[PDB]
Amino acid sequence: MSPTEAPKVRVTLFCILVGIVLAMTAVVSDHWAVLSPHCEAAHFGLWRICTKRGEKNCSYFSISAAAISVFSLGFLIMGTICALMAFRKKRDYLLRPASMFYVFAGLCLFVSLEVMRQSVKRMIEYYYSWSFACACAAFVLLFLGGISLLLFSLPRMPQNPWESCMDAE
Amino acid sequence: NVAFTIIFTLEMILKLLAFKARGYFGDPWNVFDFLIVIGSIIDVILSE
Repeated sequence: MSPTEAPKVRVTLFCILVGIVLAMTAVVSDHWAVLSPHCEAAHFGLWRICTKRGEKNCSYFSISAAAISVFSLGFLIMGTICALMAFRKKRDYLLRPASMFYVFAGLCLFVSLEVMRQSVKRMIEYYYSWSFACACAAFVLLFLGGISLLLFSLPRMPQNPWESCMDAE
Repeated sequence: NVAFTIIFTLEMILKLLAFKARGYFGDPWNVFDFLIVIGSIIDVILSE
């Protein structure tokens, strides 16, 4: 009840539910590399890679950055299963490991950010107005909310010589 | 790096069996021990 009915844990969990799609924005958007030779502009992503002159042409090809984000989706499933059943059946400990996978969700995203910065670093400018600031918001969401979700279900620093973490109720 | 990671995994599967989950996530060193076992696996897989 008291870990799972509190307003600080339900504001937090819905804020998890927002940025779960912000990565899913970035998983099918291809926008956070803007090449500019001057035309030969390109629009890189995680699957699609799109050279525009109009003649919009998006295609495929840096395969490290895809496989990591499978576990940024594989954890993101497995993070949600525990969190869903942690409301029924009077289990509330289970809210703690679901916070773990959400941290390791965004940490797989931060990997795939920098690798698609290394698909830029070897490859004329770099510019972003959509994907970089959403995926480096989804990282900034998921890493920060799960840690907050983690702190809100661990009990407290005991403050007094009789209290103990894990004490009855 | 792989050889130790399997061992501290296998202390964590055992410490799930004995306490049956509800009692494992009650002691907050084990919550930290769960955190280390996961990120140590991702150390192996992302390296290879």
